Amino acid sequence: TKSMAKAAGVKSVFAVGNTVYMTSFGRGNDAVLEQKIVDTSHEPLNIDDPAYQLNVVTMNGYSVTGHRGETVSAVTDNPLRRFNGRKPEQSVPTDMLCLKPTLEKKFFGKEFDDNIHIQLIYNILDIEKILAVYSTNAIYALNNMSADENIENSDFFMKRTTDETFDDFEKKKESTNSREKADFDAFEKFIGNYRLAYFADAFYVNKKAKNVLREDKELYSVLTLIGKLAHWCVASEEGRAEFWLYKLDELKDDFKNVLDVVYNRPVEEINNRFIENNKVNIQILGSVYKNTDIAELVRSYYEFLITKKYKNMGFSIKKLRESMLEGKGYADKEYDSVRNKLYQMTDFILYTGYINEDSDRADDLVNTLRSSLKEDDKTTVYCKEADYLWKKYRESIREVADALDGDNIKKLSKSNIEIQEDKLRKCFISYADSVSEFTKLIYLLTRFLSGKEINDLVTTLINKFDNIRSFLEIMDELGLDRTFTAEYSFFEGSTKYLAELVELNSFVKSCSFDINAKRTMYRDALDILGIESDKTEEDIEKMIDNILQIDKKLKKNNGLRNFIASNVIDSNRFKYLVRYGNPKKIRETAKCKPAVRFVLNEIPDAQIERYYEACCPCSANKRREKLADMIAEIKFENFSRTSEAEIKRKNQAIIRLYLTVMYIMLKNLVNVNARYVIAFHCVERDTKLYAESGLEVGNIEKNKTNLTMAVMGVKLENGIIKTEFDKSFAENAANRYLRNARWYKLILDNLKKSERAVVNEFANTVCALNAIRNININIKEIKEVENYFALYHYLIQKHLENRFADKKVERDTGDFISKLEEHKTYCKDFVKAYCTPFGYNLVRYKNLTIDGLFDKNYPGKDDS
RNA sequence: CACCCGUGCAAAAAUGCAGGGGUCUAAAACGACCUGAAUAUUUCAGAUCAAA
RNA sequence: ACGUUUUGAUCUGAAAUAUUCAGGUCU
Ligand SMILES: [Mg+2]
Repeated sequence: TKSMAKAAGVKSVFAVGNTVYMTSFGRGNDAVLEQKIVDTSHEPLNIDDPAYQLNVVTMNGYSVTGHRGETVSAVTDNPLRRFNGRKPEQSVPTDMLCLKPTLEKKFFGKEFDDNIHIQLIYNILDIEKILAVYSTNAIYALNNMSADENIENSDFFMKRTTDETFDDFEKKKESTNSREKADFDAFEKFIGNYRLAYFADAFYVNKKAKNVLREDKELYSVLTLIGKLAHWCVASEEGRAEFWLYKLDELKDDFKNVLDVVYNRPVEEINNRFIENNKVNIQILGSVYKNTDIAELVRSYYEFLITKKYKNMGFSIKKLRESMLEGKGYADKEYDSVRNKLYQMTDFILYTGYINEDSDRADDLVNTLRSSLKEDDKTTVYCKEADYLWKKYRESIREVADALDGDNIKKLSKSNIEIQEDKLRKCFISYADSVSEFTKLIYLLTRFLSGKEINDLVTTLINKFDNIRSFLEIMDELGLDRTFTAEYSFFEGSTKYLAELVELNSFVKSCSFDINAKRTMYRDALDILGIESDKTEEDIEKMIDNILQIDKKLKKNNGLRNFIASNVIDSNRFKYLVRYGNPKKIRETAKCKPAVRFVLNEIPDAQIERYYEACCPCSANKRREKLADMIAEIKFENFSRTSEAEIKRKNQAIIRLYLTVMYIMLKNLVNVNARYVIAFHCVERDTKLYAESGLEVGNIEKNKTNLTMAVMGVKLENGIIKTEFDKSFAENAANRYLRNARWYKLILDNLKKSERAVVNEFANTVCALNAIRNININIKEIKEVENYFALYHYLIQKHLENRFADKKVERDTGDFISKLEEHKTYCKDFVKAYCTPFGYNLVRYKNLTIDGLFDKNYPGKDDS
């Protein structure tokens, strides 16, 4: 649960050399430091405004007392006495991988004698553990635009590298090699693909406006640049290529020129056509003010609208105007085509209220709101304040409202601008020249993934570049060494990368479809749904032609031909699934009932009661299985009369829930796969780390378990392990995880029964995503799925035994395929056998092999 | 309902007590004023669509 | 042949709720 230290105000307890600093929470997540402690003699910094006083300063515990919030007193622990409790009891603590000195020399110049540096090293390593989950399912989406309906095992995107340009990859067209030629033919297949129009914000250039493809010069410049990033988050790539993203200024002329255009077209759409796109709105606001100048009006309207600097004021204007407009004249039925613009002009006029005129009323209001004894005062603090405020603005928003009828907005929208402002151009969100190549690269990463996880990419990169900056204002405040090595100096600019990415968070939206892609989006509807036609592929797009017949002039009374052109093309959930899953594969993925019936457990109770009532004319256990076997056998007509029409209505009303079960299932089986992408990156990362720590590891591309042996001193000698157990190995392991005997023991037990060859397949199964990229074959017999750890591993234990269906395997592994198939669930002992390569890191090894310990949200029970 | 660490206690190898951990995993950070983003419902208005 | 009235769907706009990620404040 809670930790009473950080509830008492102690941020972190740094230890340098002999003394022990101790920090606290600044404004936000920057660190002010409270007091150093040389032993039992504390010198307090930060004299005025203390965050906590210290009571009993022992040799081991630092009992503090804090007065932020309700005043709690907690005891912290001496970092110098860590690992030295029962033995001279004063030393700096190394990290539990016992790789702290190598990590310090590798990023900075030399070793150190603190732990302020190594808490910063584990936040520079950490932006691979949160960028391999958002760069894998952005390359899973691109691998499902092949639509191969087969065993898919290609390697197109991880083959890509920015070591070559386009013009020499162009020379692989007429190439002579039997594998280089196929890759350009794999590229010819991909630029001639029509499903690139799904990602039109990064593949289409605006040139009314008729946007078309990029050149082959630049489509290669996105697929390579998004392909190198996925290959960098899965593997080692010794040399400068390991330091790839940390020097993105080393890219060629092409890749900056594609980052400088994929970033400009949303930032020039929002600046170069701002007054044009708000011309109907600025002219209202000029008419209601008439005393300010319109050049600074569109400045303070721009800070209100999109930049959103000064919009946070501690009181919700979106609730404030509604207590103002409760029961007033603007709740009519006529204003409903106006409330898009009426409610944001009304909101803006209050925003200029609480800046220019009565800004002193706002601080009165915020201080009022922090004294809520109940909630009922809040609905009469605003309504009391709106009772004042409508007396001020009722003439003004009437002048707005009568100027917003059905035809004034037509005649206002046809005027010439002639506003010619340069006070506005100061506060523009800046273009692609004064923003870095990192921000432009993780911009282009957010052009391939959904809106729930743009907001988790470019806010966990707000946080990590702010928890790197805050350490660089402690060890720079304490005079410690800070200069990174010159081949790694990316993070001096983490003060401005925090400033670029906050600017990036202000305007990123989802990757917009284009208009002229209905015809290929409609084709990828009927094979999600299984409405296949017996005619050939070159003779069914004319069906797609004559139903759409362009944007939409669909025929009248055409039945299900134009049902699935009106609703399920323009629906939200379909736009998520066809950018994500394989189109012509995920109907027969949905045919397994117990995988589906699992997935709508964590689909909410208010969600299923919308669809149970849409299909049945009552308990949520048996309500869910009533329509889990309706999503599975969905049925549509091929390409009495009451029953055969009402079964269509119960198949057309489940079509949104079907289309979101196959999204949540087909996503969460690669958020689980990205746990093993992290692990197989953090094994090839620790190979070049432990090999420089004087630990003779050896090769790892032949055998992935070589690190977790060479950490624990065990070796093969004739093809298997004949170095069995005693006590003296556990004291000589090169890791603080493998010190204790039983955790050394059972990893040694599991390592002796895991062959080399099945791990090398499990290597390029989680990295090229082949466990789920052809999921429909691998899921065909489930007896029961209880959690996504089980559903992932049965999908990965079949893919082994699908390939080890002819090859010779030894008896220890060959038990597990029999244990896989005498049941139909996954084999809980086989799942720990090939998960060993990342078994040197014990807490990664336990949390990635037993469900219950796997998931943050779903805690369970250990194995023992 | 994890792993490591420290102190306290019984014991010889581990468990109890309360802790701490950004240097433990994907995972350091109370609470209540908001903001940005999207989830999912409900109500209203609207425009298409299917069927009766 | 041609218009209905309903029902059930999508979507867009507004409001209400709950969840999640992040930072803006404050004690
Ligand atoms: Mg960490």
